[PDB]
Amino acid sequence: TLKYICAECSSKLSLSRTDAVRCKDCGHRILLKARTKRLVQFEAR
Amino acid sequence: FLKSFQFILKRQIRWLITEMRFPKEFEHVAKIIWLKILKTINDQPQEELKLQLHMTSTISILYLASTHLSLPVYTCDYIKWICTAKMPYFQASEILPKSWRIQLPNYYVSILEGSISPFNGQLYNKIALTCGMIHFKEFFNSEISCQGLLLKLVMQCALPPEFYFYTKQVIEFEETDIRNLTLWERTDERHTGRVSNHAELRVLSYFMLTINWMLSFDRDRQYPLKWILSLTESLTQRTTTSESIGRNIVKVVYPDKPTSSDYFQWSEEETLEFLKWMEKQFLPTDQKIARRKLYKIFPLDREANHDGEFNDSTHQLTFIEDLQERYAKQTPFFPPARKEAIGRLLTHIASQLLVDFAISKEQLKDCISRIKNACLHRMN
Amino acid sequence: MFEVPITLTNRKFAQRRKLKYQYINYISRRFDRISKKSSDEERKFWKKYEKPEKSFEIWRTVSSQNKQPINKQKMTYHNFKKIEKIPLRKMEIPLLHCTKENKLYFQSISRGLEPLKTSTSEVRNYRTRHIVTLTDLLHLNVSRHNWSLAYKIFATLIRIPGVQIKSLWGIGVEILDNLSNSSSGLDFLQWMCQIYSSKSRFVQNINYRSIVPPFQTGSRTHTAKFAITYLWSSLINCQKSMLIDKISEWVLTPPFMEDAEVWFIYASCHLLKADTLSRQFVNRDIKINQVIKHIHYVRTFLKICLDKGGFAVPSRLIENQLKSFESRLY
Amino acid sequence: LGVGVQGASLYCPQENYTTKKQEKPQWLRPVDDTLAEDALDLHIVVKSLLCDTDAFFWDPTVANRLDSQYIQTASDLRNYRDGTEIIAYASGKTGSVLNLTRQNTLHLNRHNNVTSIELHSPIKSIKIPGASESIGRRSNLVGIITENSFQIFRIESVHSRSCDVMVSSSEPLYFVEIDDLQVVDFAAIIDIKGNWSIGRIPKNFNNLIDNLHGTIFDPEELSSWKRIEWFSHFQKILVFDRSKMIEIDFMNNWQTEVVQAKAWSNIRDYKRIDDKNGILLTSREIIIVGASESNDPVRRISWKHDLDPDDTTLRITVQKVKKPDHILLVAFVYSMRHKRIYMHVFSHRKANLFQSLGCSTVLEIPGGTPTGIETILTLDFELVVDFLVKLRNSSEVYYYALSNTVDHPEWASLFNNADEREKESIGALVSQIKLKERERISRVQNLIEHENSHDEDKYLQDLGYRLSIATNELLESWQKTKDESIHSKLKNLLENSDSFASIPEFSSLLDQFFQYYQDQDVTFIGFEKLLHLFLHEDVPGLDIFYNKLLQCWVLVSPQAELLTKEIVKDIIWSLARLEKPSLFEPIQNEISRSLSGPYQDIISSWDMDD
Amino acid sequence: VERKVYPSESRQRLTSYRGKLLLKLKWSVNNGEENLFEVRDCGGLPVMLQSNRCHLNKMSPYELVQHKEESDEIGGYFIVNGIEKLIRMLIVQRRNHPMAIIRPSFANRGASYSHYGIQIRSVRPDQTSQTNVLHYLNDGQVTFRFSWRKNEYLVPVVMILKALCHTSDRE
DNA sequence: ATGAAGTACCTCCCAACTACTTTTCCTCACACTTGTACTCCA
DNA sequence: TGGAGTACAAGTGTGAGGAAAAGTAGTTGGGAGGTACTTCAT
Repeated sequence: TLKYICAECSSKLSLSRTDAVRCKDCGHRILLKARTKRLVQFEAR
Repeated sequence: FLKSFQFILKRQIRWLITEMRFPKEFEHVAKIIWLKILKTINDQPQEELKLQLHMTSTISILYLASTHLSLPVYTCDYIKWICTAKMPYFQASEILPKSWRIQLPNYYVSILEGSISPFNGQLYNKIALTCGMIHFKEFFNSEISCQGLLLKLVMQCALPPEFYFYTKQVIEFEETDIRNLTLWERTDERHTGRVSNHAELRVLSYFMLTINWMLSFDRDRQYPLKWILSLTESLTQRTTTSESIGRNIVKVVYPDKPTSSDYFQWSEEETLEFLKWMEKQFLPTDQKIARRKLYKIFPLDREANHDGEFNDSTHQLTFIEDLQERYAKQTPFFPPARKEAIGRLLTHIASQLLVDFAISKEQLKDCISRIKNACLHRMN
Repeated sequence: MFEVPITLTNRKFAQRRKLKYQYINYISRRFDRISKKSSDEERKFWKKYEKPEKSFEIWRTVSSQNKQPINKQKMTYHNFKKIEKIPLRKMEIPLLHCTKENKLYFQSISRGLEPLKTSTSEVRNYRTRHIVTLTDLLHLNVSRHNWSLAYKIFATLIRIPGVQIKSLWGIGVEILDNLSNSSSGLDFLQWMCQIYSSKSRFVQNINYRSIVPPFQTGSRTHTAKFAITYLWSSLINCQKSMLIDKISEWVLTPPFMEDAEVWFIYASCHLLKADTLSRQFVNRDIKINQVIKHIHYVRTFLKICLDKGGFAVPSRLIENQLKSFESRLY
Repeated sequence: LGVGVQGASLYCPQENYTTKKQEKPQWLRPVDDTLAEDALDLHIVVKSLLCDTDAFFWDPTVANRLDSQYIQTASDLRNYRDGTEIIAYASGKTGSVLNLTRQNTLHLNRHNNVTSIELHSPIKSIKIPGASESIGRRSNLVGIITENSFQIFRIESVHSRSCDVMVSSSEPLYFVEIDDLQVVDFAAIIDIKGNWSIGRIPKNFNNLIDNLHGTIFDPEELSSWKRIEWFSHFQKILVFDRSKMIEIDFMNNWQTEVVQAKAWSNIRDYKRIDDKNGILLTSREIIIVGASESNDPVRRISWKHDLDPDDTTLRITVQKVKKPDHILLVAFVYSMRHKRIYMHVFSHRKANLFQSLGCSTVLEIPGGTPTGIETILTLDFELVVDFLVKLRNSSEVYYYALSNTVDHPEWASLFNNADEREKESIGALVSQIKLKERERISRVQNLIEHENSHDEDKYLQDLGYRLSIATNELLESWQKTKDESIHSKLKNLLENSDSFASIPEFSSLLDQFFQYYQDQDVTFIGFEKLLHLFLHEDVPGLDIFYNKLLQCWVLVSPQAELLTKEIVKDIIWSLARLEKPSLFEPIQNEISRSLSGPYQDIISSWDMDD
Repeated sequence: VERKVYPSESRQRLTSYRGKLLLKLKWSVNNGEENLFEVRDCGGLPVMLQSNRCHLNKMSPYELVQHKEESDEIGGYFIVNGIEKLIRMLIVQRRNHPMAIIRPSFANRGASYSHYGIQIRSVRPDQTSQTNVLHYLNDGQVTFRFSWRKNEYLVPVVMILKALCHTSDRE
């Protein structure tokens, strides 16, 4: 289950098609994408 | 329309099997009655067929299934289970379809939801049509169980049970082919018959004339005038059972008649259980944050120390025990002023009976005129 | 008995109000020529009068330049039967399109004979029929000094779909008079002024149905009745909870340049602030010139209270409230 | 003098708050909130009786058909005896005639002598205005309005030995102008439908309108409510409709529209308080107590309160209650559709500083609605008030005192005809059940004499064997009439079926007979899961169905027993619908009706989805 | 619902941090017998950070942290379409003091103009400037220069001086 | 009687609020006539 | 006991009156910069 985060009230929030791009608890518009469990790799340098 | 109307009919029967405990044969009886009216829609000229369905008709083919199984439910216990919103009648479209709602036309869904209650005998006339639309006669056994109707109307108003047999001797007088108070069929015209042809209705004016003639021509001086005033005020008295408070809901809905704005004379406790009923009205009935915040400032509960767990054993008593208050009230059992007190009871027994059966004052007044004037035309 | 918060709409009421103001229009223009010699039909009607939008009735001061002589040109019976027959000769031809009870209604109301049936009393909608039941028990138990039961009614009233701003804020004295599990009574008027803050001009041409200005909406040139109730509340609630600078900033941010009651409450904020600090606990550098500002705002906000419209302050006594306050300063 | 006014208007509505404060830092509630504090104020009636005697609309012109006020005739002027209260009401066949002291309750005089003068028109408006308190006297004359004329009477020289009220009259001025007139005031000042006039009252009753007048005719005011009152005795009048209030000085040329109430409200009622400054106005949606200006007595718009009801037939009465520091005003609005009253408490003080307290409401007697409520002045925090009501469509005037601490003819006329031939004819069918119940009080008592008998156990064994052969006759008649695809009696036996009075042992006939059919061709309904429809509770057993009914008619019947036996027997032989066929019958029928409908109704004939 | 926008929201949106400009008119016809007062919405002009009209005005370093700013947020700049811009200060002539400039490009203006001249920069109480140069011609004539719209107008000095007040020629 | 020219004030923008028809419905009354149910005048 | 007018049982033709939910017609609160036009003085 992919989700997002409201930038204002910090509530985790998934979003579907035919939805207003808003938070659903506060009415905030700016709504940043959370990070999920996914493999990236690095040299330890 | 039909795929959803049957589904609202299916959900109304599925309530009665679960909660009012009508048996699992009652589900089958209604399907033939639904299939015989569904075959009726077939036979019409299908272009501008103008099919006749209403929400009054989902009670009828639920009442046509009631007397064929010969159940002691009556139309007083259909006008009550809808007005207290127990089975899906009012707002029958608000929760049921969930997809068919938006792809149905507006006119077909306002009919399909319970916008009004049936009033002034609108419920019987739909039965009289539906008994003519399908042939309920000579395919089913239209014998109305009128004996419990006398028994319930004994228990309605807490009279001695001699009235049960003072009535049934009158019924066995004024009836052609003494038994068989049959449900009336009408398929010929659009005129509602001014006979009061409905056999379930004729029991009332039988019971209204029985309760008068035993008390007016009281030759035995058996029923004293001290008892009459101890019967009227025992009956004209407000109690807080589960069954009378549901009858307070029915007095709310019907606006024309007097004793419809009767809620001013309620008590404290009769209002709390009405508001405790109100938690069964709201369940049938992006800037939603305003109501989300207003319901937070007005929480629906009691704000502290509620009435669920640590309340009592019993405050609210059942239908059997307020009778035992009414019966133990009318202990004295051993004239121009007598008949004035007779009409105290007759008025209070009939105005009680007028809201419980959804008819006008003249709908019952005409039924006195087609019984009393037919009882003496057959006598003399 | 009481007023219901329902937008109730039926063709039979929309017939008899359309039939009435149509007949009103013809006898108006017929009278427009008789006194001279000696397309909704209701949207046209209200273009003549002024809807008050502050009050239910557009009141006037009288001993002023609203004077007018007595029009001693009266009406008599001959002049009235001739000025009504030409409307009714043209009014009878739409009377074949209406329902018979309205043709029964329109004849009787044309000769006096006010109606006796209330418009909410034959609705039989089953949902309005419990709204009429709940509001008549709500105003009854507010009247019957019974606040825990009127709250249960009011919480179950706002949850029915369709209710309006009539019942909403006025008899929200229940939280104000509960005071046990209270939401303070001021969290609700802050809710009312957050979502009903309206600044659209009052258009006055559209027929208003079910929303009415002088107690529940808030347009330009008319502060909302709950807005100035919120300001008188949160100043007494500020005083009784002795925070004064919070309301002294929240009133600062709107310049309502129209009404003066919002300026007097502003003037009264600094007055109560200068009242409280004028004790000084002597029995002293900044506490002298801190009070002298709040004396000065009261003298500049009461002055701009008086340049606006009618809000009669007792300006004489307020100057004596402050002239005693500098004596504590001295 | 508080602060929150508009000048042109001045409010204090339904318990939001006040709109004022002065912030008086004096440790004495530093606020002059327009809503004073005290505890509750309840009103209890003290009921009495004083005396007595298309329909979708109502008439605005008929206002009061009774009156009662302290009056002062010419003899009590000269004499030191002063102060008598009379009652002038209407009566007659169509209500066409015109006609006292309180000992401990208010009642009609001991001599009970009404001076019933009679008129040749229905009586419509009965009122006196009364007089001012700075004139030294009270009025002695009443004015009435009828459909033919306009008459002024005068009470002259009330008596003590005979309680005799002899009157005079003024001459009845008819319709010179042919339009119905509405309201009289004195303080011959009349208001016709549109135009008003001033008259000169004579002092000789043994042998008219003055020559100055005006109108308020608005063409688009379809109601017929007109109204006139002088304002503070300064020859300034206030003329009304349901749309606007006009102030007219007839002494100059001066006329001004003060109120204009077209947009959302309308002016309902207007009663002139005997305080010559403060006068209460009833609009719809608001109660206004609009007083007089200090400088020039024209009209001041003072502290008003939001009226929560909404109706077209509301009136008002107001009564002053003079108290030591202050003056009270209660304001009773009443309606012709119901019985509820609605009040407020205002408190007038010295510097025209006056306030509000709240609201309360009390009921009446349930037959009729108030067409008239009238208070009693009583010659002049334990809030007391008295008044007398008069209900619509009844002509009995009662008496009430509020302190701080039905057989309709419509049900009776349907019966009871005066046929001497058919008098005993109704009693003849009564006489049938005079006997036949005494038969069945002993026909069943015989069965009470046999309790668990071997003669009744033989009879059930005769019963259930008579239920048996008719059963296998009935089912096999259905087996040959099975394939029809186009009914349950258990009353096939006919001898008695009722010579057995043992209700639990009848269940042993009833339970055993059901076990004998384990295979198909018959179905049976229940009697414990289905008998709960009567007692409106959980009824697990049919014996305790009987046992809670037997303990329900203990007091009402002589010995109460065999009735309770054979009601239950009459139920089960009415709830004997036990012969519905089994799984083969309706399922082959429900498929049979599904075929005659096309493919269109097949998918529309489908349960079992959610 | 009316909400309270903070400048961290206006950077994420990449919009301006605008505050609404209101402006009430006076439609006076026939010299004040009839007036009309209309408060007109004139758009939203952008607002300098931590000024009066910012929401970060009277605010603590603890609250600047909670409202998504640095704890020592300095302000003094506008946010215009996401980009933070500021009005550069300038160096102009000191107000209200007649300077005594000589300048070679006054004889490049006309005939017989000297290079001599007095220049004053007069500011109004609403901080609006007005510069008046006072030339010297080689005739002995002295003129008075100003710029009204973008044009440049010259008048003799005794036409001003005898219009300012009632002057005897010896005064 | 034109070749050029600044101003002809056009346009070139949507949405939201709150009202008013608009879409077929379904419900019936509202009441007609000759016989059915009695009493005046031979 | 026979001969005619009105009281009422008993069966039958006309549209009209009444609901709610999609869809719609006016005043408003929400924003972008040149293009296009028909003349008139020399």
